[PDB]
Amino acid sequence: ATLARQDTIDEGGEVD
Amino acid sequence: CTRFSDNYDIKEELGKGAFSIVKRCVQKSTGFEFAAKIINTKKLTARDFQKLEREARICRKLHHPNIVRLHDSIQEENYHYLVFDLVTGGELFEDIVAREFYSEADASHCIQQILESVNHCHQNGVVHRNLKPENLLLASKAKGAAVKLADFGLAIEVQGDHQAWFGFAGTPGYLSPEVLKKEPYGKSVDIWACGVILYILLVGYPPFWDEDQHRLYSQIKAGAYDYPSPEWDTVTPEAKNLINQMLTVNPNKRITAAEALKHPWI
Ligand SMILES: Nc1ncnc2c1ncn2[C@@H]1O[C@H](COP(=O)(O)OP(=O)(O)O)[C@@H](O)[C@H]1O
Ligand SMILES: [Mg+2]
Repeated sequence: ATLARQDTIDEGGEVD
Repeated sequence: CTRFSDNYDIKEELGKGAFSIVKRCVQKSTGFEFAAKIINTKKLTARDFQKLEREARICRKLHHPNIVRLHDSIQEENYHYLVFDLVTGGELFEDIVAREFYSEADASHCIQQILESVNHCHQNGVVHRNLKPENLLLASKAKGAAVKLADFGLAIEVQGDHQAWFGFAGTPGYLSPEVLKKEPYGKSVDIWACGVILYILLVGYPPFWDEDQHRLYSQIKAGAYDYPSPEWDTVTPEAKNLINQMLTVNPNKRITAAEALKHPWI
């Protein structure tokens, strides 16, 4: 395990 | 618009995340320098454009010494520009790998500032949703340099304690159990990420990690982590206490930012 950069994700799915 | 291209000279790359590149730029009229977050918008959908407006809106609302300041938001034909004050010390991420880890003293001070920026968001009804060292910028390379919270691309608004399904988003190793369980969630997800960050500050690697992402998410949800020797042998239990309170799986039982800032270790 190490500190590595990680990309943002956004799969939405937000619900009213 | 050509309002950015006309008025700014672009210089070198500073950083990039999943869907932007940030370059230093200079305003022609003043010779003042800024950071221009550049997003190609040719490929982008209606939802993606609303997210840009949301980003710009929420950043402006949260203006504060420990939050990056938005100078302008400009849409040209093929690109959008969010022009921010320049923060010159680089990402907290870099500084951590440069040093491997922070002493308890420096970790304590650093997480205090991070939590102050997060609490500033929370008491103004914003959940950031993407706390991680890549999104925390340092005013300089000096010890205890001011920390600036950045990257409001995912930030959304919420009233107080309220929780709702705001969608599956964030950065994997920092995601909260509740987001991963697809449960309604709220400000408290940022505190989980602050737990992950504080753990990283102390030993220089993350408490949840696996090459298999399905397994990583398992570990997070189960809150499965420990304090392996010899890394953690010299670390005070009080520091470990503060991490435990942040890495509490049930968000209702999770420490808030306000009462994190009161921990004896802080
Ligand atoms: N105001 C700034 N000053 C200096 N570097 C910055 C600034 N804002 C962002 N950066 C750099 O650009 C990177 C991406 O910024 P961000 O807002 O995070 O775009 P993304 O949505 O692509 O992550 C940051 O991780 C950092 O390295
Ligand atoms: Mg980022």
